[PDB]
Amino acid sequence: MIYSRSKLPSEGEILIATVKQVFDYGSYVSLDEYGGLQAFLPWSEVSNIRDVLKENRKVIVKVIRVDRRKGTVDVSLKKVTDDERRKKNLQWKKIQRLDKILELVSQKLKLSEKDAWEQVAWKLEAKYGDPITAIEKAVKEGEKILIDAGVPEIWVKPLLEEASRKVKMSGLITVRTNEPLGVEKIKEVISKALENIEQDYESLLNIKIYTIGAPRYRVDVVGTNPKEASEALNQIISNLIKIGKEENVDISVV
Amino acid sequence: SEKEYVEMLDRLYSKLP
Amino acid sequence: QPEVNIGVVGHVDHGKTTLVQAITGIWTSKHSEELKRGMTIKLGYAETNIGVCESCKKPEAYVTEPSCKSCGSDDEPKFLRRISFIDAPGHEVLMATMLSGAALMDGAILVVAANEPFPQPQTREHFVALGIIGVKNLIIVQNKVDVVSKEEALSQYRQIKQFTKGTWAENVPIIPVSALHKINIDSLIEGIEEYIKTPYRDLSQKPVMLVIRSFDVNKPGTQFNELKGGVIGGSIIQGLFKVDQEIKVLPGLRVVSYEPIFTKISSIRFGDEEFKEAKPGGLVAIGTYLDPSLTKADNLLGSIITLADAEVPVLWNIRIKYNLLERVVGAKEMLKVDPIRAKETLMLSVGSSTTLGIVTSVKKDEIEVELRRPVAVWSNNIRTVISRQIAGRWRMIGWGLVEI
RNA sequence: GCGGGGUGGAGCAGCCUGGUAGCUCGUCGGGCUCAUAACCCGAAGAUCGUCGGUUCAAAUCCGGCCCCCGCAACCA
Ligand SMILES: Nc1nc2c(ncn2[C@@H]2O[C@H](COP(=O)(O)OP(=O)(O)NP(=O)(O)O)[C@@H](O)[C@H]2O)c(=O)[nH]1
Ligand code: MET
Ligand SMILES: [Mg+2]
Repeated sequence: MIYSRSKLPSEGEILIATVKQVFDYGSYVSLDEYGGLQAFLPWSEVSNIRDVLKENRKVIVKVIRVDRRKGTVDVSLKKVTDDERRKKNLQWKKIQRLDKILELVSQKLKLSEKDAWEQVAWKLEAKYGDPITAIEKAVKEGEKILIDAGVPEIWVKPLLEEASRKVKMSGLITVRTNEPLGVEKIKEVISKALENIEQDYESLLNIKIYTIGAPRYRVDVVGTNPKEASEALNQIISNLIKIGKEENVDISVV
Repeated sequence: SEKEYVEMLDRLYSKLP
Repeated sequence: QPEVNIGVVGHVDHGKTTLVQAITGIWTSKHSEELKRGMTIKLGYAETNIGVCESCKKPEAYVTEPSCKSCGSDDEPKFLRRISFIDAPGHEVLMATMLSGAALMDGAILVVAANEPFPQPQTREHFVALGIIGVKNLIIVQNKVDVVSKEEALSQYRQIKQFTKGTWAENVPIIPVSALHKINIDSLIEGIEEYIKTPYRDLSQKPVMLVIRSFDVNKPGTQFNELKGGVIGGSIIQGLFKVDQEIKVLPGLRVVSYEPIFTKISSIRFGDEEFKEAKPGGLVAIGTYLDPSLTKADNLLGSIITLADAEVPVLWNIRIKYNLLERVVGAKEMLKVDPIRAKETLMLSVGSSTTLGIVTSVKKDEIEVELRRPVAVWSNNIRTVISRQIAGRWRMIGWGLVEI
């Protein structure tokens, strides 16, 4: 449900709708941004036709005709520039993060998605912005970004909390040694150079060190934020060297 | 000493397919 | 743990490894994929249990699993010993390893092929190597009789019974087999249960052992938390090792000099089963605590392990007393051995090791040799084997005794 | 243990960053040429290893399970 603060879409407008009913001489669609406002789309505006004239695939179109009178609307998918077709295609993934949010907060709060869209999304319209971003600043910054615009402080928290992932990086090292109890010292320098790292270059997901040659090894930092990669990794590889180099065990990046 | 052996040769041959 | 070390010498593709497979079951893998299209390339390894049917008739009475109900009847055959083999290769060029290998043997079995011209190059090369080093407990075996005329295998037995004459080989019996259909193997077990007796070894002696493999157990990917130690494969000859002893490897890693490596016996294993100690006859494997880099592919090949704080010479230059063959039994051609000229490069095979060296002194039977890689000379009794690059490929030409 | 690929019959793009499965051949039909699949035109034909999840929507993103090829190595 994406309730609209208008009755009819402005003519010539572009939006995401969904194919409802395939009939012979066109089909009925439903403008998802206008409370599923059913409208009419004729072949003279289409063009393998079975996968976009599908039962439920959510197409994008431009509003050919709005007859404010009877309250009917006609749209076309020809008349959609492909320069419009992308921009208003990202706007989609945004406007549906939102949908989900209110679609669960309202429910949670046991109210209405109409009162979730009236209240949350229409006043966060005021504060210049795609509301999902006035919440991306909110969840990061604070709930005072929510209260500023006067968003009825009932959703506020249920919003934020109903609002809030891997990358892999690796390296070939070389660890030689001749110590009488070498293996051991390997285990050591690795478990001293892989220390307190979970908090240094902080929260990542998992780190794995293994032998893929006999002196050549691989370290493996996997994480949530790409540019946290070698940050962690390099540090580790450094402290290899150092502690390796401070505990008679030679180590060296390939 | 062949007897022991000649024997052995016998006994294997009699085990063929 | 296995009592004794039996070697399976012989020419190429006569089936040495195959006979080992009919006796133990084990294959030598044939590995490195290369061996899988080629043939045995590292010394193969395998063990087995020999029990006997008391309660019935021999040779068949010679069993392999605690089970007599195979012949006569049930009474669980009595266990005599557990033995081990060393499958060499057969190829004219793997000579340098087979030599090496002999150093661990306590006896052997010469696999001749029943369907190819008796004294074939390597068959001889080996045989004389055997009579040279000292492996006097020999059993010749006529293999591929499952593909011959009942006349052919007897006439070969003749040429054999005639070669085995002037030579040291009195009644070295000859047991024809079929390594392919595992036929007659039990009389082979009876031969090897008679003639290849299990030598006594004073334990009290200095703990001393030869190395011929070594591996990085660690699987591609095991984490550092459980990187299992470096692992040294080889055979003991005198003394006995125990879990948790302090040990060294000679000559050890090099710099150009050569220093000993110390570590603690992390673990002891024979076959797949772990033991707390280890004694001669067999091959062992020793779990260590040293960086497996140090013994990946088979690095410390030709190295030896002894008691830490023990007295053994790491020579660069050595005094050999020596003798020659009159012929080069190992080329298809028997060309007569040229006497040693000084400043000549010769392969000196000492113990398991295989080293190269140059001749500084040429007397009647005492030459002095300068070596690339040091030899740790553990005894005064150090047997050695001497070779020359005759026609591109190296060839066994004579022997002697290390001297200190 | 990581990979690398998996897509009409074939050879493969497409997968990053999700919105009617593309090529080239082959087939088939017809065309054009004096005769040529030489060209012109058309059809057919891949629910894009497998099983599942996310998604309004997936060949594409996500993970278990397979099938070859590179890495490694007989792993006491
Ligand atoms: N018919 C027959 N074929 C045999 C017999 N023994 C071995 N073979 C065949 O000979 C081939 C050689 O086997 P293999 O054991 O590798 O020979 P090898 O002598 O061990 N090779 P290497 O000399 O390098 O150790 C095998 O393919 C096997 O099928 C036998 O008794 N009869
Ligand atoms: C390894 O299994 C060992 N203990 C036996 C000899 S090494 C092949
Ligand atoms: Mg073989």
